Amino acid sequence: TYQYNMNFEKLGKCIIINNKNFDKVTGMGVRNGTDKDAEALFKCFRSLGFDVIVYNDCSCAKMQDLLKKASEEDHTNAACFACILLSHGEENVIYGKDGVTPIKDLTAHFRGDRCKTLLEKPKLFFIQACKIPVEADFLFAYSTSWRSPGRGSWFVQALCSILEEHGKDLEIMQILTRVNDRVARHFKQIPCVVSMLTKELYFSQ
Amino acid sequence: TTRDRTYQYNMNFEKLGKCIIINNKNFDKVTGMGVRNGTDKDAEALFKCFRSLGFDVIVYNDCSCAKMQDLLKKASEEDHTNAACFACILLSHGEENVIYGKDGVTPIKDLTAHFRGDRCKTLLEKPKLFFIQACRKIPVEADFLFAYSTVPSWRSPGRGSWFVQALCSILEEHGKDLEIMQILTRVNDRVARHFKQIPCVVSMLTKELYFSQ
Ligand SMILES: CC(=O)c1ccccc1Sc1ccccc1C(=O)O
Repeated sequence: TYQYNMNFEKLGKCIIINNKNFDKVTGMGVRNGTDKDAEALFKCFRSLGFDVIVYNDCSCAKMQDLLKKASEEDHTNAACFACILLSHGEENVIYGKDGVTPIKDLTAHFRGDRCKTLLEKPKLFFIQACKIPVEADFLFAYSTSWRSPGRGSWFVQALCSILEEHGKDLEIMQILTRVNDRVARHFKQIPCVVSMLTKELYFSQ
Repeated sequence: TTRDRTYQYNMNFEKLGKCIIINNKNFDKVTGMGVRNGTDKDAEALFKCFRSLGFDVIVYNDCSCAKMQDLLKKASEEDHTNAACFACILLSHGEENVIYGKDGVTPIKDLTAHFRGDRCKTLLEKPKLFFIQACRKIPVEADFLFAYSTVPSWRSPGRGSWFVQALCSILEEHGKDLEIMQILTRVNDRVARHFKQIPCVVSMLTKELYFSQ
């Protein structure tokens, strides 16, 4: 009644887009450490129960396509959908290998009006960057926005540690709030959660 | 499943805190903005909801941009040492990133910046709540929460706002026993299935926020 329904066959798909290397025309540096971030995210979100797939050094057209196809799959037997973006990024925009893609554009494939099979289900985007309305049920968690080369992103280690420890007994906003705290206190900038959720989200039934 | 309750915000203070309501109904003609019929009724419900919670509520009306900037700056300079939190509620016309005074637009970011950690030493580690109905070493930005009436928004000349009616209902039933994100989530659901619009919460809180004990 007050939780998103989790009585589904699978938890859902998790697309991790991992961008380490960038083109000539972009002029942005190798993000040393994401292979430690993405690998940790893979275990976290896998241990949660997501069908995780990692995609490396994506173009904008590829990210767009990758997400468009994802949105076009059938999610009837899924509880939710997760996308994780590791890249560079200016305000309101993310980076492929071959330029810039707006984050609005990636998410738009999943709005209530374009992906009937995810309607009334959580759509979760995690971004770290160096009768029903169409915007309901999205959540964004940004990190801002700094990456360590040997340990990873302050944000990723906290999110992963907390998820391994409390992924099954804490609501999504609790988990994220404790991530906000650990990033501010232990490692100076803070993450940001944007929530259009309409129920509590637990990763268990 | 369900939960009960050093992960919470400290509530052991004399006062819960200030709650500043800005009720902009009437705009200079040169702005081309129209009277916001219904907003008096919103500001009333809000004043009662927040007083009932424990807030020292103050209501300002038909404010200019300089007035809005000044009363916020001065509030940021008061001594909040004995308050658990702070709240501001903006009712006005709005556009992307901006809010309307009676005479113009002013960036929402400039209004909230007065309360950053480096500029308001006495609300440090304390939640700073901003509720915006705009019909279209510590990180300095920590412990802010923004609850906007819509994503980057209607109202009823006779019934009031959607958001406010919902927010205020949920605050009376559950304001003293639900966590702030639990409350705001339920408001989201009600503005969604009670009536073509969805509110939007931006949280940088570092703890859970309960308005009690
Ligand atoms: C970017 C953002 O989320 C934001 C939305 C509205 C108003 C100001 C902002 S910026 C911000 C965010 C958190 C804490 C303090 C501030 C500030 O510096 O006033």
